[PDB]
Amino acid sequence: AQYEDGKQYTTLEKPVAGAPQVLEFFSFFCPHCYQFEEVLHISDNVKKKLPEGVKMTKYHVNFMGGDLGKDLTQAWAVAMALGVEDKVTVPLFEGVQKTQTIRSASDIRDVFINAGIKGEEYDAAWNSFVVKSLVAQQEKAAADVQLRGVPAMFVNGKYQLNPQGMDTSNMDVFVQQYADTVKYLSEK
Repeated sequence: AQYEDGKQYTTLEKPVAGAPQVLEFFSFFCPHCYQFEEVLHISDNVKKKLPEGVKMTKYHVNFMGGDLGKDLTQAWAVAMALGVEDKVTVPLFEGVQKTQTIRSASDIRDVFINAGIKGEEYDAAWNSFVVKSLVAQQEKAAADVQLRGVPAMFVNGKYQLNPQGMDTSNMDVFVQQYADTVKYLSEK
């Protein structure tokens, strides 16, 4: 077939019921994740090819960057709660991987301050139980699927994208292949 299990995707041994339709995992410490965001704009191109009625979910993970990794998972929860993902994603990536100016929870906070979120508002969110359960959700979703690597995309809790089996000569061709594969899996 043109799309084959083990080729552009793999199938989960054990499928995850009630899963978000399109579930993406990343780490701000993850070098291919940086590319996926800054250079390839994967999430955005996937969404451009997804149908009516399809929600996209993106979660941070703990297993990279030790203590700061966990802080970043809590901060991503803050971003989701405030709806400011699109203002902090880029400066968080660059702060971790490019300028390496993010070394503590306070430095993460600075990125939000600089992005225009108010101190009171960030600190209140940071300590909120709404953010606590949002952290819980990120961890649970990753636990449900044996997540040992990022970037990762799961469709309907049963298919996992396999970008290793797509051509990487051309960046634009890779992205469309990736997005077309999500669409195909979505329709499956």
